[PDB]
Amino acid sequence: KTNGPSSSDMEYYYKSLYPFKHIFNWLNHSPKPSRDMINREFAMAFRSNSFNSVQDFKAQIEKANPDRFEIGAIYNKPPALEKELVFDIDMDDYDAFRTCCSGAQVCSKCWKFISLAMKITNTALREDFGYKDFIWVFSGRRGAHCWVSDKRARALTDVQRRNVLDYVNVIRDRNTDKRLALKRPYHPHLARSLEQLKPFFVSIMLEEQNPWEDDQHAIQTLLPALYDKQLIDSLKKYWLDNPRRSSKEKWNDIDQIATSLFKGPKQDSHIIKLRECKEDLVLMTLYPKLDVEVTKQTIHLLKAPFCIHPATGNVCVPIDESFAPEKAPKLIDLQTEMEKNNDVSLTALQPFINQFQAYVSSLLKNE
Amino acid sequence: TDTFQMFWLDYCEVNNTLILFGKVKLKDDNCVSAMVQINGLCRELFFLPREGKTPTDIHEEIIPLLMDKYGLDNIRAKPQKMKYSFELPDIPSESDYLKVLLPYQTPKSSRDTIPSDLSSDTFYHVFGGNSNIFESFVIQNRIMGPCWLDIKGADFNSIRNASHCAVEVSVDKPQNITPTTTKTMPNLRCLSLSIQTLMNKQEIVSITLSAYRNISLDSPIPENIKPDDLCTLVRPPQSTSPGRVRLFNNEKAMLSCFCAMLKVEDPDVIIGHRLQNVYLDVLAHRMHDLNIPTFSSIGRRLRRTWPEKFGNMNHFFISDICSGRLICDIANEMGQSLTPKCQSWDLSEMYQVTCEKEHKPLDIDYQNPQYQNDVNSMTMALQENITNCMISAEVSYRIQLLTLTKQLTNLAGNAWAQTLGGTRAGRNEYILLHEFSRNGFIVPDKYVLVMDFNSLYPSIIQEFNICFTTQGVLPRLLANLVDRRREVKKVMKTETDPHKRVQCDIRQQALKLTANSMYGCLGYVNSRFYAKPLAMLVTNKGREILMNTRQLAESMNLLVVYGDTDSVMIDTGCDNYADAIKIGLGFKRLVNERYRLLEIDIDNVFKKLLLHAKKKYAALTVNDVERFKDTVTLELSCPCDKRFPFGGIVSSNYYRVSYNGLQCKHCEQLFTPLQLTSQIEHSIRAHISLYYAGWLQCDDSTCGIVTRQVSVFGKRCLNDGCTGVMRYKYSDKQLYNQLLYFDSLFDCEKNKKQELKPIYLPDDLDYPESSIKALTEQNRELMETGRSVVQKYLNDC
Amino acid sequence: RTMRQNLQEASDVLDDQIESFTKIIQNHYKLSPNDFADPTIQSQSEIYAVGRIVPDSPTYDKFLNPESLSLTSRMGGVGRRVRLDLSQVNELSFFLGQIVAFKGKNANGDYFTVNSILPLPYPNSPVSTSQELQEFQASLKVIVTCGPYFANDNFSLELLQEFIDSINNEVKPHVLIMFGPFIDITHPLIASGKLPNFPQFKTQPKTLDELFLKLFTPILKTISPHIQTVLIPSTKDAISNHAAYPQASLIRKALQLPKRNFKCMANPSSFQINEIYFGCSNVDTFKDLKEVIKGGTTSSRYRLDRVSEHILQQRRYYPIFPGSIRTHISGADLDVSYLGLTEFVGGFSPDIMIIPSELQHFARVVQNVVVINPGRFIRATGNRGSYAQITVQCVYLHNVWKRARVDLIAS
Amino acid sequence: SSSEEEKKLYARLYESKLSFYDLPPQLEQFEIWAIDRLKILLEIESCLSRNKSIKEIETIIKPQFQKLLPFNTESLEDRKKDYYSHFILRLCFCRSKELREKFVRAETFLFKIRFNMLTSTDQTKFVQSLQFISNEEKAELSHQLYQTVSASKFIKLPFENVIELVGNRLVFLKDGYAYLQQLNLLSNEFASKLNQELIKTYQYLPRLNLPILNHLSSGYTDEINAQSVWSEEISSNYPLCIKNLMEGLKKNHYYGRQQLSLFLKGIGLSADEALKFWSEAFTNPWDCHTILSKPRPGRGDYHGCPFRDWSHERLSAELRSMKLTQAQIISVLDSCQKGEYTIACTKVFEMTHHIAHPNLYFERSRQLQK
Ligand code: SF4
Repeated sequence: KTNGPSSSDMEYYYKSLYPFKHIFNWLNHSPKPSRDMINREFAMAFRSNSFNSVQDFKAQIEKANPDRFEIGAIYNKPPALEKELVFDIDMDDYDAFRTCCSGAQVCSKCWKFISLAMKITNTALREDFGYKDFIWVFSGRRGAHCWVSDKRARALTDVQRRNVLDYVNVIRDRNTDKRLALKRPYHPHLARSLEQLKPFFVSIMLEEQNPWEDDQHAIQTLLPALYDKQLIDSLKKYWLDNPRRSSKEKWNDIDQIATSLFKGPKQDSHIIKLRECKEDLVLMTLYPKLDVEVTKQTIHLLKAPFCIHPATGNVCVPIDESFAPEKAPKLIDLQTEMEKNNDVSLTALQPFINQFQAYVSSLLKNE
Repeated sequence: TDTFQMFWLDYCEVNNTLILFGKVKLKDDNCVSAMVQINGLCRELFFLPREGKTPTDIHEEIIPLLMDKYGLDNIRAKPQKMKYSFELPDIPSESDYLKVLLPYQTPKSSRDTIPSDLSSDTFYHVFGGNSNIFESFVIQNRIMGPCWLDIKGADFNSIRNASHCAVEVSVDKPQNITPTTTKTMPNLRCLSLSIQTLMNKQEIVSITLSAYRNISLDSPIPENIKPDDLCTLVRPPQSTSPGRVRLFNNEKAMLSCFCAMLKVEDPDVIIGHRLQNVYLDVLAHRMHDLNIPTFSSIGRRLRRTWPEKFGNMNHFFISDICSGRLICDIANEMGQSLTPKCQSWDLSEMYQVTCEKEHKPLDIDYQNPQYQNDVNSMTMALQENITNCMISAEVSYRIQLLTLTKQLTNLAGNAWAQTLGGTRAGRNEYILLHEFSRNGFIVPDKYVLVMDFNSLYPSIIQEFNICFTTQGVLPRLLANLVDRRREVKKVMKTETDPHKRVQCDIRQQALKLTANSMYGCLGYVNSRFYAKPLAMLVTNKGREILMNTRQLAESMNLLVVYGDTDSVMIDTGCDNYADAIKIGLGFKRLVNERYRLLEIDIDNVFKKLLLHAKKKYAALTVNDVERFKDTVTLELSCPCDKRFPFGGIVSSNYYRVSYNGLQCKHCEQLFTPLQLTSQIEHSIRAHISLYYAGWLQCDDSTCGIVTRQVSVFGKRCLNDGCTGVMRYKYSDKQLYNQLLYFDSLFDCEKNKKQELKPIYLPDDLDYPESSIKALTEQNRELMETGRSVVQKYLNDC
Repeated sequence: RTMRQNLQEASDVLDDQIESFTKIIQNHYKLSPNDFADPTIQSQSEIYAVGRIVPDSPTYDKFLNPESLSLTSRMGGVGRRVRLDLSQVNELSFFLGQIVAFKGKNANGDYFTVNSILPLPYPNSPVSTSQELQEFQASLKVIVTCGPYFANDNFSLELLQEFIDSINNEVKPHVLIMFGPFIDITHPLIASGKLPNFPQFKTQPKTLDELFLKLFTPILKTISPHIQTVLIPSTKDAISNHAAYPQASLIRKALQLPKRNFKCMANPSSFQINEIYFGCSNVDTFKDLKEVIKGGTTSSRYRLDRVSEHILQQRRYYPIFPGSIRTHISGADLDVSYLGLTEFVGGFSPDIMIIPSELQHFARVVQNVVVINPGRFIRATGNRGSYAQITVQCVYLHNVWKRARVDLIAS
Repeated sequence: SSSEEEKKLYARLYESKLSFYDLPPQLEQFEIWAIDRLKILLEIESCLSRNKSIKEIETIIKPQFQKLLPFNTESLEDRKKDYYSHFILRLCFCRSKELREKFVRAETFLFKIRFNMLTSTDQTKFVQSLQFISNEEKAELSHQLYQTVSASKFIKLPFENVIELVGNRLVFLKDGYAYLQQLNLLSNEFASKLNQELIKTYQYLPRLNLPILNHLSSGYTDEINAQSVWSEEISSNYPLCIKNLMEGLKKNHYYGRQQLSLFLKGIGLSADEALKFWSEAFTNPWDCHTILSKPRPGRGDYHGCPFRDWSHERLSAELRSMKLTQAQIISVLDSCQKGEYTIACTKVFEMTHHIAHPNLYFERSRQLQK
C-alpha cells in the first residue's frame, strides 16, 4: 500500500512547486488582479473562499494545507456570473470494455479510451462551437478534465451549458446489456465521430482489449448490441459449440451467420440494420462518456489543475497529444529531484508548467 | 458556604412578585421557617413572523410600542428558533420567533397582558402572553417540586414584617436561584386539626391541635407516633358559661388564641379530614365574621386585612391565605386515590380500612341543651374531637400521603400544594410543560381474578409512538418512566435495609402513578394539552386490545365476567388458590406475548363472587328525453284535410305507416313524399319566422313583459326601474332543439330503437317492435327524404 | 353565418345607427358635439338631440299618434328613452325605427319638447368619369319582375312562358331582374301539402327544392342567353335556406341554371348596369311603413313620395324596427345583427331603387331617384299581374331620372 | 391629441397585426380591457400547467380571442383594447419578480400563438417592420445540412439563439453558428425587451401611487374515516372522477367540493370525520347524470367526469397505469368518443376488477371483496 502524500509533503508542494502565478493569471483573465479572481469561489477539501492576489492565494493555500482545492464561479460579490465550461471523463464507464486493467488501475492501453474521448470532444468544441481556448488536465488517476476558457463559454447560462452537454453526450444510456438504437439518419456530429472512431475499433476493441474472447462477456455486452433474436440465439449456440473465439472472430461470425439467416428480397434491410447495430456498438465502446453533472451548472466546483491526487501522489498536469498516466510526475519523485536541485525549473514538473504558461499566454492574447 | 440555602415547600403571588416559603438550617442544626421574595421575573413571549417577514421586523415594530405601554427603558429581545406541535392549525412545525422578555413588575399597566390575537402586519400570533408567574419561575429555572435551593445575592435587610416566618430575604433576579441535587430534606412540623361545629351559619365550638414536630420523610414514620403536644380549645355552645384543655367565654376569644398558637407552632403541614372543602371554609368565614385580626397565621404571609371580594372565588382566597402551610387532607381527591378500598371515606371507616382499628363515632349535636349544663356530655364530646384529631394524623402517615405526594410533585415539577389539593390534571400539565420547554418546544397557553389493565393506554402511546409531534416526546417520557421503575424494582430485590427498601417501594409507586396518569394529558377535555385526534386514536387501539384480550382469555377456556379499560375480571374455572393463580399468571404471560409493553397483574382474588356491577357485589376475597321536453309536435294535414301530429313510425289513431308509405286512417289515402316534405318544410319555416320575430321576455317574475322593443343596452328591461334581464323568448337553443326533434322523427335508427318522444299523454282522448323494424326498412327512402329536408336547415344552424 | 341571435350584438347595431347619424348630422349642419346633450334629463337650455323613434310603452297599441312616441344612444343618454312633446311642431312624419335629429328642450324632466326637426340630408349620388361613360356609350333596356309567378289554385307558368317569348323575340332587353318568391312557402297549396301528381314530369319531385328544378328551371333555361338574368330571393322562397333579411344569394348551380346568363344576387343587393346604380331590396317597405303624421302639407303629399324620402334619409332599404309581422305565418324576418348589410353601399344613393310591394305597381321620381315597384307578376286569382320596363337613353352625375322611361306593363 | 393624430399614431404603431408594444398608448375600459387580457393569459397558463400541445392550446384560445380580445380586425377599438390591456397589465405585474416572470412567460406564449395565426405575408411584413447564407456556403456545407434536415434557404445565427433546436439536433452547428426557428428568436427578443420594460415600469410606479391594480395582481392568486379515505385500501375502490378530485385536493390543498363531499357522505364518512378530513386537507350524492350536468371544468377545476373532460392521451396514460391492454383502452376510448361516459366507466370497472353513479361504483367494488 503506497501511502499517499503526507501533510508535510503537501506543505512542501504548495511552498515550492505549485504554479500559483500561472493559475492566478489563467483564472483572472488579465495581468492585473480583477473581479474574475477576487469574486471567484474556491472550495478546500481537507485530510479530515476567494483571493485578491497571487500572494493572498499562495498564503491562504499554504496556511490551510488542503489535500485539494476546487475552482468555482465568478460571483457578483466576493465569496454566479461566469465560469469556464467544464467536462469530466473517467475510465469507469469503459470498465466493461477493457481487459488490460481491473478496478481502479490504468495503463497506456486503456488510456486510449480517454485519448479518443478528448479527440471527439475537441472536434465538437472547435468545429461546431468555434471554441479556441481550452485545455485538458489529468484528473491524477484515470480521467481527464476539460476547461473551456473562451469568453463566450465562460458566460454560458445553465440552459446553454445543458444544450452543449446534450449535443456532446450522445451515449445517454450507459447500460451495456441493451442496444442503443441510436436515431437514424445520424446527426452530422455523430456521423463524423463514427468515421473518426472506426479506424481505432479493430486495434483497440478487437485486438488490444479483446473483451469478447470470454464467451460470458460476449453474451453480456456483444450480443445485446444486435437487433435480431434469431441471430442472437444462433450466435450464442455457435459460440457455446465453439468456445473462446477471439473478439475479431466473433465480430466476423456475426456477419457470416446473419448472411446465412437473412435470405431473399428483405435481406438488404437486415444488412443495413446489422451495419447500424455494429456502428452503434463502435460508439458504445469508444465514444466520449462524459460525467454530466459537472457541466450543467455555472456553480459546479471542479478540482484545480496541478492539485495532487491523494491516493496516487500524481500531479493533475495539463495533457498534450503524447500524454499517458505514467508520464504524470509524482510529488515524492519531484521532492527527490528538488533535494538534488532546489529549483522547480529543474524538475519533471517544469515542462507541464511551460505548457500551461503557453496556454495562458494564448488565452490572454485572445481576451 | 457563601449562599443562602432553603428547602422550598410552597409559594404565593403578590404585587407581581413570587414568594417561596420553606425551611432554613441554623447553626444548631435546627431548621426554622423562611420566605424568599423573588423580583425580576419576566414573561417569555414568542412573536410569530408573517409570511416573508423576520423577527428583526417584529423587533422594530412592537418593542418601541411595548416600551411605551409599560413604560420600560429597555426590553430584552432576540430571535430564537422554536418548534410547535399542538392544536393551533395555522402555526408551522418550526419557525424563527422573536423572544421578548416582559417583566411582571412594570412601571405602567402591569396588570394588562398581551393577547394572542394581537393585530399586527409583522406577526400573526403571540405565545406566552398570559403566563403565570409561578409557572414562569419553575419552567425557566428547571425547578422540579420541593427541593433545596442555592440562593445567591440574598438581601437580608429588604423585607420588613412581611411574614410569619423566622427568616425573610429577597432577590433581585430569579437567575440567582438554582436547585441542588441533595436528596434528603429537613424534618417537617405537622399539626393535625380537628374542628367541631354548630349549625345556627356554621359556627365553631371547639378545636383540637396535635403537634408532631419532627416528621422525617427520609425514613418510615413509626406507627402510632405520639404528638409532642396536644391541646384543645372550646367555647360554650349555648351560653357564655389527655393533653391541655383551654376554656374560653366565646368563639372570638377562642379563634384569637388559635391563630396565636398557629403562629408560635409555625407548622409546615396542617393535617385533617375534609379540611379542604368543608372545615377550612368554616374556619375562614368565622375568623372573617368575628373580625379576628391575626387570621393570616393560618398561612405564612402577614396580612392585616382580608381580600375585598371575600365573602367559587372563596376557594382561591382561602387557598391563597393558607399559602406557606401544606394542607394534608386524607379525605380529599388525592387522599381518596390512595385509599380505593374505602366507600364513604368517613373518618372511622378510613381508620378501619387503613389501620385495622375500630372507632365508634359519636354523633355530637351541640344544639342539644344538655351540653350547657351536663359536664360529662361536654367532656365526652371533647374526647371524640381529640380522638378524631389523632386518628386523622395516624391515617395520613399510614397511607404515606406526604411522601407519595412529594415524589409525585418531584416527578411532575409542579407545586406540592397543587398535588395535595388538586386533581391529576395539574401533574399531567407540568410534567409536559417541563418536558417540552426543555427540548425547544413552545407550549400551549394556559375463583374469579381481577386483572389490572391500568397500563393499557401508556403502553399504547409508547408502542405506537403516539405524540403531539408524531420516537416522540410523550412516548420517550413514558419509556423513561417505565425504565426507571424497573431500575428501582431491580434494586429492591437486592436491598436488605428495610428503610431504603420501603423508600424504593414509594419511589416505584410514584413512577407507576405518573405513567398511568399520562393519558389525561391528551384525553381530558379541559386539559391544556387536550388533543381529540390523539385521544380517539389511543381509545380505539384500546378497544381492539380489550376485544382481543377477550378472545385470548377464551383461547385458554376462560370466561370474561366483566371488563373495562382499567380492569378485566376472569373466571379461572378453578376452586383452588394455587390453580387460580397459575391460570392468572398464564393469562398474564399470554397477554404480554401479544403485547410486549402491556404488563397486567392480579389485583383481586375472589374465591366466590356475587356480582351485580363493577362496584356492586359480595365476595370472599383472599389475601334527448329532456332535450325535447318543450318542443312542439309536427302537425300534418291530409291532402280529406284531417289534421294530426306525426310522431314517426309509432302508433296513432290518425295515421299509419304502411308498407307503401304514410297513410291517413280517416280516408285511407296515401301521402306522396312531396305531400309530406312540403309540410315538414312549411312547419320549419314557420318556426324560423317566429324566431326571427324577435320577441323578448323579462326574467323578473313580478314584471314578465314581452316586447319586440330592444334597448340599446339589450339585456336591460324597458319598464321604468325594473332590474330583470331580457332574453329572446324563442332562444336559439329552443329552435335548434325543435329542429333536432323534427330530425329524430325521420331517423331510422331512432325509430327502430323506439327512442322517439311520445306524441300523446295517457289521459289524452286520442291516446292510440318487429312491425316497426320492418315498416322502417320498407320506408327507408321516405324517411331519409323527410330527414334531408330537416337537414337543409340544421347544417345552416 | 348561422342562425344565431345575440342580444348584445343586436343592441350594438341599434346603438351604432344612432351614433353614425349623429356624425352625419354634425358634419352636414357643421355643429360641434358640445351642442348635443342628453334630452332625457332636465335642462334650462335648448339642445340638439339625435335618437330613434320608439313607442312610449314597450307593450303598445297597434295604432300610434303624435302623443304616444318617445325618443338615445348609450353615450348620448345612457340609452334612456324620453317621451316626445310634439305640440310646437305642426308638420311631421315619423315611424317606428326612424333615426331623427331635433332641436328642443326638456323643461321639467318628463318630456322633451321639439322646437324644430333637423331633416337628415339626402345621401350623395354616384358619379362616373368621362372615359367610363364613353365605354358605356360604345338605349339600355332592363326588365324587372317579381313573384309570385303562379296563382294560388294551380301550378301554371303559362303566363311566364308567354312573357319569356315576348322578351326573347320582341322586347330584347339587356338585363332581366327577377325577384322571388319563386316557390312561395306560404302559397296555400304548398302550405297545406295539397300538392298533386304532375303528369308532365317523368319522376315526381319529392321536395320543394326538386319541385323548383322540375317546374322553374326548364322554363327559366329558355330565356335567351343574350339577356343577362339576375335572381334575387325573398325570405319566403322555399328554395332558400336562409330565411332572414338580409338574405344570402341563391346558389345558381343548385338551381341548375346555366352560367351563360344567370347571376344570383343577395337580398338586398346593389349593382351597376353600365353607369346606372341599382339598389334592390325584397322586403315590402312600402306596405309596412306606418307613418304617424301631423299637418295639412304633409298629409296632402303622396304616401309613396313620403315613404321613399324616409328610405333615402335613413340610408337603409327597410328602416322600420321592430320589423313587421304577419299573424305566426311570415314577416320581415330581420336579422338585426346584420342590418349593416342593408345600408346603402358606399353611402351612395342609388340611381334606381327597386323595392317590390304588394301595393299597386308604380314608378316615381323622388329626390332625383327613380323608385320602382313592378307589382306581382301574376295575381292570386290567376289574372294578369304586371312587370316593369326601364328604357334609358344612352366626374359626371348620371341623371338617370332625366334619361329613363319606366313603363308598367300588364304581364 | 386630436382624434385624427391619435388615429395616425395607432395606424403607424399597427402597420402589422402584431406589436412589440414599444411605445406607450396615447376607468371602465381600463378595468374591462385588463380583465379580458388577464383571462386569456390565465387560460394560457392553465393549459401550459396541464402540458397541452401548442395546437390544443391554439384550439382552446381561438374562441376566447373572438369573445374577449379580437385579433386580426381592422377595428381601431380592438387594436386599442390589445395595446391598452398589455400596458395596464405591465402596471399590475411589475411589482414582484415572480409576477414579472409569470407575465413575461404568458405574454411571450400569447405572442407565439398570434404569430402562428398570421398569414405568411403578414409574418414577413411584421419581421420587416437572420442572415441567409450564400449559395456557395450552402454548396460547401450541403452534405452536412442535408443530413441534419433530412429527418425534419438557410439562416446563419449564433447557436445560443436556438438552444432548443440544438438540444434536439434539429440544426447544423459549425464554428459557434447554427444553420436553421425565426419565431423562437423573435419570442426571446420580445421576452427580454418586455422584462426590461417591466423593471423600468416598476421604477416609475411610486409616482403613480391603485385598487384596480391591487385587485388584478391578486386575481392571479369507523372503518371509513378522515385518514382511511386517503389510503390505498379504500381509494382503490374509487372511480376516476373521485380519483381526479382527490389528486387535486392533495395537490392544491365549489363544484369539486360538492361532488367529493357528497360522495364521501355516500360511502359512510360521518359528519364529524368529514369536517376533520376537510380541515386537514385545507393545509394553507350526485349520480353521473348530475355530475355531467354541472358547468364544464376549466383550468383549476377537478369536478366533472374524466371520461368526457380528459384528452384521449391523458386517459390512455391513466388506463395504461391501471394495467389495461391496448385493446381494452381502445374499447374504453370508443365509448368516450360516442359520448357514452358511464359505459366507458363501467368498462374500466369491469376490466380493473351498467354503473351510472360514483357511489354505486364504490359499493360494487367493495362488494367484490366481501
Ligand atoms: S362515469 Fe360517473 S362515476 Fe365514472 S368517472 Fe364519470 S362521473 Fe365518475
